[PDB]
Amino acid sequence: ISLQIPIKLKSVLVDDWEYVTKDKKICRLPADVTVEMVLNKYEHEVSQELESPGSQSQLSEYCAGLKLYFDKCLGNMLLYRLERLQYDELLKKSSKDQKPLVPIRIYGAIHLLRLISVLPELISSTTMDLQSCQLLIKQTEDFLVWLLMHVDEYFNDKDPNRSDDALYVNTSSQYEGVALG
Amino acid sequence: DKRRVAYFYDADVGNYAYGAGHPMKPHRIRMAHSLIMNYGLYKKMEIYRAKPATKQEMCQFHTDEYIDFLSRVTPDNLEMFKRESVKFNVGDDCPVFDGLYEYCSISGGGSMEGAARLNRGKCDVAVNYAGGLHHAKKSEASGFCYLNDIVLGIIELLRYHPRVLYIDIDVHHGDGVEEAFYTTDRVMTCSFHKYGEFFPGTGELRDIGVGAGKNYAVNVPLRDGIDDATYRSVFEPVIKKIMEWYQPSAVVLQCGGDSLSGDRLGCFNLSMEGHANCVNYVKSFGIPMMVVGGGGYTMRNVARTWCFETGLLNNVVLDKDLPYNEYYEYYGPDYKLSVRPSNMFNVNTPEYLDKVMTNIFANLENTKVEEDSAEAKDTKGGSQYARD
Amino acid sequence: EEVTFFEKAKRYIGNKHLYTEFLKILNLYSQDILDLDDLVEKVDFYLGSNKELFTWFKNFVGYQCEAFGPSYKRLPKSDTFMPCSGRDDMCWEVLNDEWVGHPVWASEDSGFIAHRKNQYEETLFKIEEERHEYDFYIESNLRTIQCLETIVNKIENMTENEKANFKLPPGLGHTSMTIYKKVIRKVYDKERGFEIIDALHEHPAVTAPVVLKRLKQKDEEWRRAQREWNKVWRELEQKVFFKSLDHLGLTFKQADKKLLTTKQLISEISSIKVDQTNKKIHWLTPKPKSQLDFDFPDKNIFYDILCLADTFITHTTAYSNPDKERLKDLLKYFISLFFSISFEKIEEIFNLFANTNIYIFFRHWTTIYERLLEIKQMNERVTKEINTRSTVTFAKDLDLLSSQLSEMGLDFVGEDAYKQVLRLSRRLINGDLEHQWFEESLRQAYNNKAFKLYTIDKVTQSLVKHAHTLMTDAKTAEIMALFVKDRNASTTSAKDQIIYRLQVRSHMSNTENMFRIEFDKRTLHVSIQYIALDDLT
Amino acid sequence: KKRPKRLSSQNVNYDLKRRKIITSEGIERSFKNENEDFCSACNQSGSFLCCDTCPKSFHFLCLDPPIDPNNLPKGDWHCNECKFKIFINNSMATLKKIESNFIKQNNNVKIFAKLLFNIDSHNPKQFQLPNYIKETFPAVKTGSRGQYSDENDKIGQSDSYNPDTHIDSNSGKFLICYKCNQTRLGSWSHPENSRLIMTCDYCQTPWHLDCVPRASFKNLGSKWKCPLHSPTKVYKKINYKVWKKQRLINKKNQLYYEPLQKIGYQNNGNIQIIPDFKITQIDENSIKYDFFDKIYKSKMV
Repeated sequence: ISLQIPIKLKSVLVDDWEYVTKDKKICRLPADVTVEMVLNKYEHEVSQELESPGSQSQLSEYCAGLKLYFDKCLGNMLLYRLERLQYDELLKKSSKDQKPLVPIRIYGAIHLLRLISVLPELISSTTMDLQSCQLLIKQTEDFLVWLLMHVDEYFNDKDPNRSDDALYVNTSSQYEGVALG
Repeated sequence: DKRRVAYFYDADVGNYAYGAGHPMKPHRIRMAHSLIMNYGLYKKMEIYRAKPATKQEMCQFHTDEYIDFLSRVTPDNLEMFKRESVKFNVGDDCPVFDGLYEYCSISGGGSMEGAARLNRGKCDVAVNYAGGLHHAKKSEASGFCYLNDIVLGIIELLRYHPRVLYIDIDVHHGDGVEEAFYTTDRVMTCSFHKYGEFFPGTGELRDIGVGAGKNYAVNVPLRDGIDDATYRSVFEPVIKKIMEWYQPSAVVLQCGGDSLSGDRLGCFNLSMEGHANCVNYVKSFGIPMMVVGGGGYTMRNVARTWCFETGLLNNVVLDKDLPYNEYYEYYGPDYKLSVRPSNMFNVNTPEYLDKVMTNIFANLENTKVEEDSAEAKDTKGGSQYARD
Repeated sequence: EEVTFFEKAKRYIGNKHLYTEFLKILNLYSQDILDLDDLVEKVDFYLGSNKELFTWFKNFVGYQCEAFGPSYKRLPKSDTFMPCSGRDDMCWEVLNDEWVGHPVWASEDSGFIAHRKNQYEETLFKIEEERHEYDFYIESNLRTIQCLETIVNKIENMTENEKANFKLPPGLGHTSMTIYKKVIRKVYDKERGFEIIDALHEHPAVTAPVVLKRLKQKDEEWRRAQREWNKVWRELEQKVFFKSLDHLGLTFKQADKKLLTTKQLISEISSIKVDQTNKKIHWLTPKPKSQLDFDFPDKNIFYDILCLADTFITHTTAYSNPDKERLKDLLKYFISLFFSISFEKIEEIFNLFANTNIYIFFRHWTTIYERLLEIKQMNERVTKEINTRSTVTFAKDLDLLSSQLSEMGLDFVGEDAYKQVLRLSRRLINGDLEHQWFEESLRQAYNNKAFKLYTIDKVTQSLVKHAHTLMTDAKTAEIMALFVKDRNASTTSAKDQIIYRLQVRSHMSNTENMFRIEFDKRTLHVSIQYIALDDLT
Repeated sequence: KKRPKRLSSQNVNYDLKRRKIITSEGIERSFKNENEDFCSACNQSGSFLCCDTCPKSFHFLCLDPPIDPNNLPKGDWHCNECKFKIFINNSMATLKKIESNFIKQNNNVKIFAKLLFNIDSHNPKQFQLPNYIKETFPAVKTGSRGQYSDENDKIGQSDSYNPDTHIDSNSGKFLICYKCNQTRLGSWSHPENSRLIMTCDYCQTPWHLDCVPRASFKNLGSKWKCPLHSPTKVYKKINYKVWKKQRLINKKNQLYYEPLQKIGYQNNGNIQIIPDFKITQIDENSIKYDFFDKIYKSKMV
């Protein structure tokens, strides 16, 4: 069981780690792009790019499975201790609104990239069929090259110290005191 | 020349000792006042006592949750106080002591009472030694200061004055005031401290503010054991340049014994004369001046130099003789008003200071219940028996 | 000069990796990534010294935003949303909610450390903590005594009908809330404190006199114990405060041997020589012949060092008698010959080529001269300072003065300070001065400033041992003999020092070092030149 | 002559302590009658909670339900796999084939349903980088608590004379500063003439404390980076380009070299000097050539 990730994408994960732990930057919750939009753009783009030999069925099946996996795996493998209270304030600000909060509508694709990175660990820790595993690997690589060709307009490198929208916000002093205290 | 100076003393400022084996101590104010009346300075100086502040009168800079926390500080139930302690940094590095609420209330009362007395025009120099806390943040207790009374004093001065300059001359400079006035153009913050493996670790040469507060916050780093002559060289030209260029209407003086020769976490090597002649030079301009005190790890030395600062502000020269007071056992073997400088190495080079001068000049050449608002209410305080 | 600019830059940079970093910065501006200000501040640290090259670059390029420092980065607008009803519009426009600082960001998740202090400063700090805590206890207690005597004075002239019902709010009618609660928590039990303050709040004038009596006897015994603490506390403070004032002098007992060696002296002189030669190579091909110059403004200092020497002749026991006589004789002769001192009241240009032993001995003597110059220059201030010490009579009445050193006569009052220091150095040479006593006297007498003479016996012993090698070594005896032959007090310069240099290069070997000591009779000026390995090349 | 024996008093002992005078002398007759302390969810420390039958500790934030201490639930607290081991699906209705009928129930998400099932049988934890991401970037190493630590981060003495800082043990020569061509060791007779110097943590370049704006040494925090190397963050206003370098990669097959063109290559930096992340071999001639082309084409603009 081996999975490959392109080196630009691995650079995205390692500078995510740098911004979280060293540079003290957490993800911007009201981002203009949510993971549902990413998966919908994926599905329509790869449906309109190729022909229709029957791949749409398991395409939408993988899309829905990844949607509910990202719903049920947001805070169980992902989400460093710094953003746990971010998730907590999302849940209480939704509980005061009498609305069940889903991570799909508000979270960014960088956490999906984190889930893709730890996918080999979850796959090797479960008993699964061989053909389903190779199909999941093929769909993962297809999503990775789709992220490759749309790499410019999706992960825009911006400094949040001088811009309003940079898909990242900075840690405050009380944030540090309640997070790492 | 001759100027009326208001001294603000509270009988309960020292009644709240923070803890045992403890650097920060508000206890020095009581021997400061004892030396005030023991020197016979009350005949040419008026004394009033400031009232304690309320909940809403501390709300102009700090958050409501900070005020609620500082209202409900009790060390007895600290077991369950864990979300709010760390959020504002309390109990991890800065422990909890009883009677804090009255301490910060009288601190803010003295600070904005001095600001209001400066704004009204009753006195030329306002002295509030009971509160000089400068390290407190908007939602963080750091630098062992919980309420940054200097920020509310500055904005109360801005309620009447157009421009007011804040200065700090001791080590562990107050980053809270610089953070609070980082974007405004009508407020300028000056800092005289040291950098490099130090506790605050903030204040750079490139740190001059952003936005409308660009080039409106100067910060010069220093080194260990800077002597009196080099401190005069780093004080006087930048002071005359900042009076010529910025032209403030009021000056906030944060005197303290942290910049003296003897200190616990400090690194400076100035005596009483070096700490006082700079104040004399900045007072010779004749501009209204606010004096606050919130530093000093030693106790005898900071009490002695603050007594000398009051004596200088009274336009008299204090003798070296020390009379009898209830605090006479504190001082050293000589038992005189003499803060002896240490023999620290003067690593601070003249060329480094000169390069700092060129960078500072190049940065500064571009400058060219609320019912009780506005204060104006203090007790008379005409009968003290601190003389011995 | 474009075709020779990169060669000059490569020659100036020297190191290869630094040239690759320069090449990378060159690309960073050349790839439309860096701006002109970044290149300007890069060449500010790169070619700042070369003014001609910097002006050439500025003219060729054509050079005529926010700073955004490492600290105080921008917060999100989510934290700005905060009701804050006690904030008006002027507070809105003078204060910012999107900029906050925190020292752990400056530490880069590594923490902070404090300045290291010696043990005397630490015990002074701890006794200051004891004094603060104990006096705070006493004075908060008698403030509570004042509060209790005030409300007892209020209830002194009223009847039992209003004495039974005297319910009062917290604070006891004063402007403080918890000073009385804190002092009764300190003096009574933790669990009993709640019940006694409840009884005091809900029922005064019945429990107030008894707690008044208990607190008053607590103040009485507290003041008595403070009074009996005061004598020993002041005695410890008198001996620990001047130790705490001294910082470099505490480690000077080892610093005066660590920094004052041979190899450190060759290291210093070679650093000065290489700095001057590199600066001239950068600037101008001729080099100056004057560096590390010592001025001699006084003549009695040599007499004081001679007094220390002839006091130290009769103290050492590991040397034979005529060896001591010979070393004293040539030590006197060195002063009698070097500075043209024909006669002394205490006895009862020229070029010199020297090896490393005589060089470090001369550097030792110039260091001693510098120490005596620094204590002499400010001697005339401390003399009149100690002449009119206005003693406070109130401390005399309670016996508060520092009389630790006045019994046997170490006080500097009523006598010259420099003569007393000379006598103390002579007695320390005699070895019966209980060294800490001399250290404390020198600290108190001139305010801890002259730390350089704390090891006077040690440096005198080292200089005596180095001067003993002047005659034992055959080469040193030879060069002293030809220095006797060369010195004639006649106009023979500019044609005789070449043969001198040739013969001292021939007689000594390659591993020995050469030092040019140029002495001027007028105004007493000296020049020491490092000329090692320049003639045998 | 300190005497702590007889003048030690009776009411008060040595301070920063207490004694029996506050308990025995308090007469007032006026009232007239398995767990761990490592917290294996983020490898850090803080406020801990523990389960009775589980030896793993968690913080109040490192849980699937985020809980505050001010409103913590009463009674016993149990983890997710505690609910999966001693509770339902393993005590009663034990996990025989519930994965397959779960797949049948949840509308055939079987390519992800096994991971959905394994979500419940797993404790919540912080994100940790996978092992195969560590090998491709050798510059970053795991810290003590699990933070990002690249090569920017580092692993009488206290004042006074320090000539050992001016002397390098590699050759014994003199550390000449870049700006002023001096080491300025000074002398023991004039300590004030001496200037503090420091070496670089990357290229060992000597530097004075007076040339660059810097007060004292850098002992705690990130490595002292002299302003001579490639900066990690650049800024150009046009909104802007930040260009956070590439933080280097391994020597293995991921590193690709392709020296083809020297003029107008559009490599946007990230080059090395010789005598995907596509990097090219770059010499001095190419660099000066593209510079001269660039500032000649940019003078008139």
